[PDB]
Amino acid sequence: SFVIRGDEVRQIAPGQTGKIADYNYKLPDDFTGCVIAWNSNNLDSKVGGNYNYLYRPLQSYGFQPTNGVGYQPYRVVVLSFATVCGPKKSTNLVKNKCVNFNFNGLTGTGVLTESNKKFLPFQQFGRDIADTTDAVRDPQTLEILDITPCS
Amino acid sequence: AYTNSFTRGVYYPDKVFRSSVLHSTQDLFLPFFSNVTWFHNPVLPFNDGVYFASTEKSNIIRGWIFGTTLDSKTQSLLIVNNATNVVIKVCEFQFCNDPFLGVNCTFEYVSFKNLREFVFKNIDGYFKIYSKHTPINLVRDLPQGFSALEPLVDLPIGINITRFQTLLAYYVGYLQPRTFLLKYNENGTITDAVDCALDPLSETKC
Ligand SMILES: *[C@@H]1O[C@H](CO)[C@@H](O)[C@H](O)[C@H]1NC(C)=O
Ligand SMILES: *[C@@H]1O[C@H](CO)[C@@H](O)[C@H](O)[C@H]1NC(C)=O
Ligand SMILES: *[C@@H]1O[C@H](CO)[C@@H](O)[C@H](O)[C@H]1NC(C)=O
Ligand SMILES: *[C@@H]1O[C@H](CO)[C@@H](O)[C@H](O)[C@H]1NC(C)=O
Ligand SMILES: *[C@@H]1O[C@H](CO)[C@@H](O)[C@H](O)[C@H]1NC(C)=O
Ligand SMILES: *[C@@H]1O[C@H](CO)[C@@H](O)[C@H](O)[C@H]1NC(C)=O
Repeated sequence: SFVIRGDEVRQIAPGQTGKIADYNYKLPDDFTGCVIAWNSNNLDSKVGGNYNYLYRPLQSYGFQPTNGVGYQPYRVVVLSFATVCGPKKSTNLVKNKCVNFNFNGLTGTGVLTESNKKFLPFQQFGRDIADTTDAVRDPQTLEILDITPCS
Repeated sequence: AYTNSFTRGVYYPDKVFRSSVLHSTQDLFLPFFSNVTWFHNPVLPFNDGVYFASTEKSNIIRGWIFGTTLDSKTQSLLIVNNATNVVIKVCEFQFCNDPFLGVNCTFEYVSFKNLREFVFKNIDGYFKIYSKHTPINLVRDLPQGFSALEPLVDLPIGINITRFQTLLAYYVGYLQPRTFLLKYNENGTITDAVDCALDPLSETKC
């Protein structure tokens, strides 16, 4: 996270050149990630001049709300890219029907019915004698549902 | 000092419910009737997985340290329970010559009369912790019997571990890749086990 001028916002890019990309914040040529920037003229800029931001021996930027769009201060955050995964949206669960279920670790087609099994608290899936899944634990509601294959 | 590890050191290999079935699995387990080192903070290695068993009366042992150098050179695991909450940190800590308890960080989590068994293994950067608590009345050595250790903590540390030490009687075992036949009851717990590399009778049973 850094604060730069509006005209220098384009310098935060792979394979870019300029004062910021040369001496302040240099990006790799094969960098993987996203760059998000937004204007901060009503937050960081001051009427008397906000010289708290310095760039390269170093010079300050005259951030003012009465300046132009290119002279307005911009807050730029670069997210450089396993523990940080994307979110997984869940759907509603319908019982007693032939469905294509998708739980945490396995996918399959079957009929989800209420079970009478007593799973251990650390167990998520059940297995039969012939190494097939017969019951699973719902990841949201602590209940055990039998997986009957469709007719 | 060495004691006899008769039938202990068996944990759940996965999170799969099994009922009324004898399941054969291959994983790292403590050998049956093997020698485990008896202690009353020495430097001990982390070769292939370590079984830890401790007997307590006044909560002497507080935690463990896992790593390679543990001298502020690389990332090392610090799991310390300071009597109210279990604290796990993987920072490059600077440890003393003889660490003890009186009377760059990438992850941080804050949570004889008794026997506490532990299993520590690090496979593919994941630190698997299994544990089981039971009351005992015995002093000389570990009680004879069978019990299963359930998994509680899974740490995606991604840190190489070759040396561990114990922070404060306790026993240290080692895990080797042998096949086991696990007996599952109707309630899904492990009630008996057979070490397939113990004796020809166990081989026949397996
Ligand atoms: C998820 O949140 C719901 C609240 O809508 C709660 O009932 C459920 O137990 C939660 N599940 C887990 C695994 O925390
Ligand atoms: C180690 O175990 C063997 C059995 O394989 C036994 O004969 C030997 O006495 C044990 N050593 C010690 C020091 O207990
Ligand atoms: C245990 O240590 C953690 C930090 O390692 C600290 O936040 C906590 O307050 C400590 N608990 C006690 C009871 O001292
Ligand atoms: C943290 O690691 C960096 C290397 O990325 C090193 O320069 C720094 O000295 C380390 N700091 C500590 C406190 O170990
Ligand atoms: C662990 O050791 C391997 C070499 O076998 C090495 O490639 C890897 O980077 C090491 N991991 C850490 C976290 O140092
Ligand atoms: C399973 O647990 C119940 C208590 O909920 C107990 O009554 C029953 O005997 C147990 N069965 C087995 C085989 O352990």
